[PDB]
Amino acid sequence: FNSNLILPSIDLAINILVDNILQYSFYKVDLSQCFKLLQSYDQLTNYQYQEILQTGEDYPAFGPTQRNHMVENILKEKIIDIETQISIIHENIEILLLLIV
Amino acid sequence: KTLVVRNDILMFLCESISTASHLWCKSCPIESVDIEILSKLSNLLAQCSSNPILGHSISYHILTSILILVENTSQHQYIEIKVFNQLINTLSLFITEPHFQKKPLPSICNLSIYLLQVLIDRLDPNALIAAFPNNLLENLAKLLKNSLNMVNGNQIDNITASSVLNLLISFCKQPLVSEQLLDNRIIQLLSDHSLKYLQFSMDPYLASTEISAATASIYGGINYYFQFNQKKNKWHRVWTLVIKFLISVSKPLESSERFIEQLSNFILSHKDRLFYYFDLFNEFGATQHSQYFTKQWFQQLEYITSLFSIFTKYTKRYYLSMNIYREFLSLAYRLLVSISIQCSELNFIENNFIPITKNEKHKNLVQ
Amino acid sequence: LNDLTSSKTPFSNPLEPNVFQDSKINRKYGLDPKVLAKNLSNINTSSFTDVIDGYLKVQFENIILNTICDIQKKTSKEFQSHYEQTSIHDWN
Amino acid sequence: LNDLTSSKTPFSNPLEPNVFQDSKINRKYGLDPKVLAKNLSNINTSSFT
Repeated sequence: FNSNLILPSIDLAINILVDNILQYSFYKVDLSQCFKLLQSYDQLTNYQYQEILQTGEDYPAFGPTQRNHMVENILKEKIIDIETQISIIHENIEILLLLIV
Repeated sequence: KTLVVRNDILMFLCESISTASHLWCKSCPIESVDIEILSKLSNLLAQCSSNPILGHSISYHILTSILILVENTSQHQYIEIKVFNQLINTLSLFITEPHFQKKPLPSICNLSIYLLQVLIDRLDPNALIAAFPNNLLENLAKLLKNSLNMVNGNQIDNITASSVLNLLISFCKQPLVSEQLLDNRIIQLLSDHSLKYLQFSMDPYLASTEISAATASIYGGINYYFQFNQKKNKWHRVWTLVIKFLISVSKPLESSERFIEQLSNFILSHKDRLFYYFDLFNEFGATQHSQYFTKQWFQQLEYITSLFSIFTKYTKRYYLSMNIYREFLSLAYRLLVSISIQCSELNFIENNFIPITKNEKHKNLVQ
Repeated sequence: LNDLTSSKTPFSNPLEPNVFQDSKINRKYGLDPKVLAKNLSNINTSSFTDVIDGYLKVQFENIILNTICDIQKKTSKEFQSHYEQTSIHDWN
Repeated sequence: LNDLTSSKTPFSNPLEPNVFQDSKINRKYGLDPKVLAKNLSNINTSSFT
């Protein structure tokens, strides 16, 4: 990154740092939603069960014990997906601070 | 020689003798105490002091039974010298020889000190001199240095130092014992800045924040599980007793240059601690919150100004050449100005002075 | 509920406190950090105060403690009369 | 004048700040300490060319 505030200039590293700080704040609220869903899965609305399972006009057919097991494992996967992206984006923030300095 | 089982049975009996002795004195006004009961208990105490297999709790109940009989004598009953000198030796043993290890129960040494003080505060003045154990002042001075260094913990030694200083204040009723207080160096000992209780004896109270800081900085281990009411300082009472001791010792010793010397040396070491009680009258002149000036603090000034009124009776020219005589003149003028203000403001004396504790309130209610 | 509701508020970056919205909210509901925290400073830990065999023990301890308290009243009159008597004789 | 008036105000200890006094004074003279704060937070170095 060049000096200015051809190569790109250091405005690029600062804007990428801000967007990664914002995404790191979002995924930590979103993880704080996925762990709340996993702590109340037998007490979610039928609309939240449609919001997670999305199984078309088949959605009526599935029994409660079936839906609850399917949502409990979809929430395990999506917590692991999110905790992985939270690592990668924290490390982007440390790399960008190091590059700017 | 053969059964420990006799100890706890004798303890359950001394518990019962103690219970019955109290219930007798609290029920019959004693025109004359039973000298055979006092003799039987004096021998049983002397036997318990000869035999370290007998549990200290037995001796504590016998001492309690004797104390409850002794101050309930009428003020015209003198005790028989044969029973008194038997008691004074056994009471000296519980003061000279504390460490037979397990530590002793410090309540026994203190209870023996109170029974000894009560016996002094009942005698022919001329009889105490004919019953005095020579080693008693030397080992009371060791017990005082050890308790003013807190060697058994901040609440135990505070009671020990308090009790020894009251016993010493009752000994100051006698000239020849007060002469012995100078050569047992008990003023030179009270001039000593190595005595840990000095750190804990500036203020009449303790703050909320001191009590965690001054325990966490000491107890780094040994994991035993277990309107504002300001915790009036227990070591300030020891400072009040030290200043009262000097005001008793001065009276038989109006000719003693060793008293004038050791008093000058105490006034030299404790100078600015003795001045703090006067220069606080500058600090309240602007922004200090209206603290409830206690009768105990005005009595500390009654005592310290009397100590200066005593010192100004004896000072040879060499002391008048010290800045301390310019400083005492300054303190006397500061305090006379601030008192001339407060004695015009009679309203300051009628709003700000509250009798605080359950015992201060009780003394007003009794009188 | 503090942990839970904090995990529901989208608070801005603490470098970007939305003073336009805060000055709406702290006049709408009447909330005031410069009055609320100003009461709270004046409410500290020192604003608050505390107020068979065990019976035979507590009675025995009371017997000793009152006896020692009354000896400490006796010597407390004796010293004082003797002090004020000497304090008079000195000027005579 | 900030130095010469701040040295004339007997400000309380900032750990004992008297609630009722500013609650009178600010509503008397109009010194709303959220309005005055917003009207200052939206003035910065980047407000002047």
